[PDB]
Amino acid sequence: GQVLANKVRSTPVAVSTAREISLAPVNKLIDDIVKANAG
Amino acid sequence: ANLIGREELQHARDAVTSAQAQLDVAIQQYNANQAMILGTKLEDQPAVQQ
Repeated sequence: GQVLANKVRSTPVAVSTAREISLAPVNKLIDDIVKANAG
Repeated sequence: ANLIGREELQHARDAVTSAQAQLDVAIQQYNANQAMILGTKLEDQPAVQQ
């Protein structure tokens, strides 16, 4: 007998990472803008 | 040559120093005002572009 599942797992199912954006280029743009207006 | 009191020299020197300080205040005020322009044309100013 084992009719109802009774176990857990610490691993996800169906992970999707695309559509996660990296913010480096916008940070470079922000630094460029801040440097231009300080003199 | 010791033909005037020393308090007269002290006052004159202090006057020169005080005038210098006042000029510094004025110059820094003007510089503060110029921080909002940065020598750009009228259409390049942020408010107009917004």
